[PDB]
Amino acid sequence: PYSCPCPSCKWQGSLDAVMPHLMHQHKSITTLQGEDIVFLATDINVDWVMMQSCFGFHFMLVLEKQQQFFAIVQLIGTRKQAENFAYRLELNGHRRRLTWEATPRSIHEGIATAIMNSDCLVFDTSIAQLFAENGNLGINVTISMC
Amino acid sequence: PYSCPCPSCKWQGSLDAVMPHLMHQHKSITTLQGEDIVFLATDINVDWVMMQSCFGFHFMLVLEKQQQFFAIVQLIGTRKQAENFAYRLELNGHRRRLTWEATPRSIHEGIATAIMNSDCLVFDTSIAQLFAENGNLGINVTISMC
Amino acid sequence: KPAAVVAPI
Amino acid sequence: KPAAVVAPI
Ligand SMILES: [Zn+2]
Ligand SMILES: [Zn+2]
Repeated sequence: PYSCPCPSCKWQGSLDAVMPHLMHQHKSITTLQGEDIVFLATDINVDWVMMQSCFGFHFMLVLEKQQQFFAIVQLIGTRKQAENFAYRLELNGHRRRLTWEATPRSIHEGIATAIMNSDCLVFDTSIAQLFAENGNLGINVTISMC
Repeated sequence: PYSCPCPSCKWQGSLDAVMPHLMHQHKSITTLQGEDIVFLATDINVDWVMMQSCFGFHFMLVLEKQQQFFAIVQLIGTRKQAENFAYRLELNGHRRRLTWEATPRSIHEGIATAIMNSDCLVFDTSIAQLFAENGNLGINVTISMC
Repeated sequence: KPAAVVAPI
Repeated sequence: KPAAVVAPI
């Protein structure tokens, strides 16, 4: 049984019920259509969440500040479905580029475990400041099939 | 006046005298010819140093463990010369890839300043363990002209 | 590319 | 690619 993928919600249910749940009860999460997008997180001085829609699926994009930053992508779907994708997270700044590429986690795997193992893009504040505008950080997120 | 680029040497001199110095007095630093190489650092549980030779120049490749790891590339040359290059550092592991791309520092800039600003590839032990064999970490280093 | 401007929770 | 096997200082 699947739990709410948003990084104060104690909702549980089927996999097919996840998207309806997010749409009705978390109306404030923005969704973007496209396989190559910019996740522009504002005021990095905390969780930011959006959804990216492509290849007929929805991916939850999360940036968390615990200081260190963790950026991760998770498929609203099964592990089997997730294994058909690759995601890329890129920070770009003045003649510097940091890139992280992996298989998206299923929401069943959650992101606590991936975060605790630094299995995602991990960067600290000095780095965040370095790629960021005025406390705004643009992450280029690209999803592809394999 | 240039100081010894090796991460206990208090040598100082001209830029033209740097390479002769490294060759005579730091005979244990390995040099590899090629623009796309693997810097295989052993026993990551500290500094590792090698040199990469390409485009008619020598680049100092450094991995330091302070735990966090810092990987950086520095041109044995001037800032003006360094601005004609781009370097890429890539860790590759099971369906995960971390990449850092930037302009190499001149040795006059040193690497203490770049390291302290996390202006290089920065990854922590859990990540190091993740890309590493049995306490051995392969860094793919690629240098290109721009 | 499309961009989403995202505020913090 | 050529590889260098590097020991720690
Ligand atoms: Zn919920
Ligand atoms: Zn020396």
